[PDB]
Amino acid sequence: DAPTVPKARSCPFLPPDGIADIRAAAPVTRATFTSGHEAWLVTGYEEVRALLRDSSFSVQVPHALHTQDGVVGRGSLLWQDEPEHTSDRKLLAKEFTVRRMQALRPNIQRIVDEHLDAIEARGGPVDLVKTFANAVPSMVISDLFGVPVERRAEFQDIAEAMMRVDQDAAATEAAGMRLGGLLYQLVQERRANPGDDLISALITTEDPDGVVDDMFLMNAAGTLLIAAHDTTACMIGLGTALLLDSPDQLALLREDPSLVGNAVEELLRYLTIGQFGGERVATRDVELGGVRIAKGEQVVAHVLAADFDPAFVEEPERFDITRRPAPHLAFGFGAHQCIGQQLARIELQIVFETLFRRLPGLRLAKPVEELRFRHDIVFYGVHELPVTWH
Ligand code: HEM
Repeated sequence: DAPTVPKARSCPFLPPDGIADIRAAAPVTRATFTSGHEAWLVTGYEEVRALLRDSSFSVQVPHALHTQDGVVGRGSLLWQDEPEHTSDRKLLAKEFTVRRMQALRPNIQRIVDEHLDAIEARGGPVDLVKTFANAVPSMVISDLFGVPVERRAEFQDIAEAMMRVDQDAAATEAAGMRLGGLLYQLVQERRANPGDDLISALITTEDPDGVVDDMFLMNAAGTLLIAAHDTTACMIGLGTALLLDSPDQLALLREDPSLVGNAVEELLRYLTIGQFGGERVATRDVELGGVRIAKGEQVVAHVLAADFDPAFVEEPERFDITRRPAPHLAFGFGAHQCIGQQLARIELQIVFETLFRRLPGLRLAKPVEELRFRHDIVFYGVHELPVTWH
């Protein structure tokens, strides 16, 4: 009967003032979480950072936005006990490199431009979620996986159905089984004709050792696609809405287009999508913030609270794209820190730069209070985002 976690905010566009008092008084405390179980709630920036850094806490339940009901071992990272996590991550990171992510900029520009061509070809108003936020990220992954333009239609549909919710338990599993089939065939085809893509590169990676089999490759491909899709789509949808509901910051961006990178980092901090780190368990006794956490006890990082700690940034409640980017914890920290963060940053940069440039006078087609948020314990995004432009 530890107290329930205080609600941080009623809307992602507001400061999370509801968690401030706990963070200030007790940055490591006991709370009861939505499942009805108690765990250590960690909200201070310093302590969340120290928790994520410490391999004494192993992940039991991954970050909520990186998993689907829903899907489908070695190569998945998310659902991986140690020491396989470490070695499988090292294998994947050998080919899914920051270099490979940077190398996708022209692909990302192309994809973003293609989606905006379709949008302005039709006008006006459009739902930015269906036409853009949900569509772009899976097509970037399609390119990462070497999917021919053919070929994209099928990939988009299957990935889309995977995100769909609401779909019933069955419908949900059937979507997962179709994705599984697609990915299995994809792996066979890349074996049959290798290319310059990530899957081809893994098939051919240094593997002493022999862990990279078809199962490993399906697990990695599924994980990256699923992890990249709802996270990035949420950032695009909520980030666009937050900018549109912040005419002060939008004006600063329009006055100084070089702020796009700063704006992406501030949106990441401000929204801290998913709110919590994956639930961890102590594999040994550990002292965190002066508090003894016993082996076997659960620990939940309140990353949103950490990203609003006044010890971390000044006047944290302010949404201010002029800030020099600070090391927020929206991509985590330590061993499980987000492996796709450079890709996410690159995609959001191209997305926001192109959107606001190509659709001058972009604005909400309906007041903000009419937006409908996907919320299930935490916010997953907006259902639709009706927009117009000049
Ligand atoms: C778009 C915004 C994204 C955000 C805000 C985000 C956030 C995070 C966070 C906070 C973690 C750490 C979870 C924890 O320590 O409990 C994480 C891990 C992870 N992320 Fe992301 N992510 C994003 C995009 C992506 C993308 C694009 C990919 C893949 C291309 C991805 C793949 C992963 C994977 C596989 C992990 C687990 C890494 C491991 O367990 O070693 N994420 N992400």
